[PDB]
Amino acid sequence: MQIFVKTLTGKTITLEVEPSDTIENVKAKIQDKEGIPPDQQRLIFAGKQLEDGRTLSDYNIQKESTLHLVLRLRGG
Amino acid sequence: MQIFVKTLTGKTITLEVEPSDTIENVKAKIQDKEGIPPDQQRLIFAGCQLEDGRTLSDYNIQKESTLHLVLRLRGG
Repeated sequence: MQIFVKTLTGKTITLEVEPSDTIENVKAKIQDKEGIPPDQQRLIFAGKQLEDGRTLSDYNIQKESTLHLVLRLRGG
Repeated sequence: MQIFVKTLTGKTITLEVEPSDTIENVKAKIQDKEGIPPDQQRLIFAGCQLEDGRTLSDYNIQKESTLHLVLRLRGG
């Protein structure tokens, strides 16, 4: 299924995901496409930060859902 | 100075802050106004999560800047 991943800075990523994908697996897909290390990524749905070991299914993420991506950078 | 704090769910909070305020002190102001515990709050500027012990000055937060607020909820 297609989901959108949007930064708060004006970039939309489209991903093909499975409902059984963990949030960490989605971060790996974002690294594959955009080169951002999973350790720096924080994914958000419905205003809440998502936990790495839960699945898209666990969070009721449906086709065409939008996740937001923000970074946790150690340097800044 | 005035800043905006916006959720990703359609709520804008206006705060009066000082540039020497820590990010934790801003979370305390959000708790005072909205009743959200600081421990659940994550504040974001320019697509990056902000660190509790740094100041608005440290992050170049200017008058009329917008921070985003997301929650880290242990249960959901």
